[PDB]
Amino acid sequence: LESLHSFVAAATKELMWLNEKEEEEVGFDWSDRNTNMTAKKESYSALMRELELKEKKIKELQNAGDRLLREDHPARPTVESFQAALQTQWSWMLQLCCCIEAHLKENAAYFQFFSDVREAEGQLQKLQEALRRKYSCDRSATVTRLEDLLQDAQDEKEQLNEYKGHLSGLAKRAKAVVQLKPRHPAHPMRGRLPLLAVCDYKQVEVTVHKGDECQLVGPAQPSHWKVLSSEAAVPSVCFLVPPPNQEAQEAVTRLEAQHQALVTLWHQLHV
Ligand SMILES: [Ca+2]
Repeated sequence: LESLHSFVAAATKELMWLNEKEEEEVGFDWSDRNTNMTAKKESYSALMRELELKEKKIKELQNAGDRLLREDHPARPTVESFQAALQTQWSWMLQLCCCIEAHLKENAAYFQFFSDVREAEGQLQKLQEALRRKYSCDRSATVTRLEDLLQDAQDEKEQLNEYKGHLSGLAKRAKAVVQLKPRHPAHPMRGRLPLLAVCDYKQVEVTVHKGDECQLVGPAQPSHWKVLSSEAAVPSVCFLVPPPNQEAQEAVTRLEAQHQALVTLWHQLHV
């Protein structure tokens, strides 16, 4: 009857919406290439608001279904089926949200870290340039000599020390930066990758729990990875590629070496 048809109709609309959002989030680019983290943050926030309202509608639908179940239909089976589909997709939606939380956090941190690395190397280049001017340019004119006398080398040395400390801070931060490059399908695998599960995934072949430590095996169908918990194909969004990021750590080491060279140069010029 009209009662049932309205239920099936309404449940189909909600299932359409959820399936739409799922396809958006699964096939989302959480890799090196995608930089617009602020836009993702805004979008995600908006999705959240949509879900807070949607919760009420879906709870209403579940109730409407339960009502229909009291009077045994020949349509009971497909009603129970739709009820289960709503519960399942609804929960999986929230789990996808857990993935978004984790990815926004770690990814924002990744971009921020590398930006800070660029900022630091910049200032080291400025320093090197200054020193090169001290030992290359003509210090003959009395103006230049007076400038040197007016210059506090001890203050320059304290600047250098402070910078050593900053660099140490960066080295520490690099030990916790995730891997974003190994997420793109255009990445060469020279071995298996460590994966950290950031949500609950649940199916016949495999069940993944939040925090489960897994191994990446290789690309499956778009947006999916064949991984090892039991081996199976899971949506790439369920996983962080945890530290260590060797690019990051080696970057900070490169900085420390360049800085040590500059300090040595400074001491050679001043003592
Ligand atoms: Ca001086």
